[PDB]
Amino acid sequence: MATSSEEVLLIVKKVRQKKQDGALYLMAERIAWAPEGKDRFTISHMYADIKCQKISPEGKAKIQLQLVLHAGDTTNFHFSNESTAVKERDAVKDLLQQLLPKFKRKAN
Amino acid sequence: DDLMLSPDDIEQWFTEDPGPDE
Repeated sequence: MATSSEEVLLIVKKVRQKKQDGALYLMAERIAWAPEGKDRFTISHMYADIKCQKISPEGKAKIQLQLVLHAGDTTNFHFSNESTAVKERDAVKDLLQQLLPKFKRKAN
Repeated sequence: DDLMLSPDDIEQWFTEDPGPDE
């Protein structure tokens, strides 16, 4: 954990989080985000810190995927990659919904 | 919000998991 000693499950690109373009990196036990062309992740959340997950449909000028944490905080991920947004939006959702039941289990 | 955060135009989701909290 913390260090780059974990495998990457999914690498999403041109993912804008908080109006800034970066990349969405899915990890074995957590989800992280880092701006485009960067090596230092700015956001990191373990699948056990995620309470709920929502998914913003197509139709907007921005496609999104958000994680509602038990703390009340919410991390909405905007897939601004015209070429893989929709496709990666599902890929992340899929991995998340599949990983969540493995980490999410503590009556909270 | 205070600035131009995500809720600038966002809360039209399908909340994949809005029930279980186990």
